[PDB]
Amino acid sequence: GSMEIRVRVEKDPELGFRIAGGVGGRGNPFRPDDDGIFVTRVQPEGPASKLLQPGDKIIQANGYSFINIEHGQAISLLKTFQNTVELIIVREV
Amino acid sequence: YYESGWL
Repeated sequence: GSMEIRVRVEKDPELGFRIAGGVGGRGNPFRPDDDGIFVTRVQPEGPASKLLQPGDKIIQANGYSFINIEHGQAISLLKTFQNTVELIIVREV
Repeated sequence: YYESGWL
C-alpha cells in the first residue's frame, strides 16, 4: 500500500507545516511505535498545502536521510535549508 | 509526543 513520493516545497517564506516524532520525540499521533518524522499540520494556502498532508512520514530532505534521525535534528535541518526542500515522504494510498 | 513549531 504505502508509497515513497517526492514533493518540492518552496519556502515562501517558510515550509508551512509542523512535525512530530523522531528519535527522542516520544512518538506521534499516527503510528506510536514508528519513531520516524510525521507531518502533523499543514497550513491551508501555505506552500505545502497542495503537496503534503497530515500523516505523511518524511524519510529524506534534500538528500539527507530522515530515517533514524533525532527530533531536534530534523527540525534544525528543515529550518536551515534556505529555498527549496525536496522531500521524500511515505504515504498510504 | 513532541510537536515542532511551524516550519
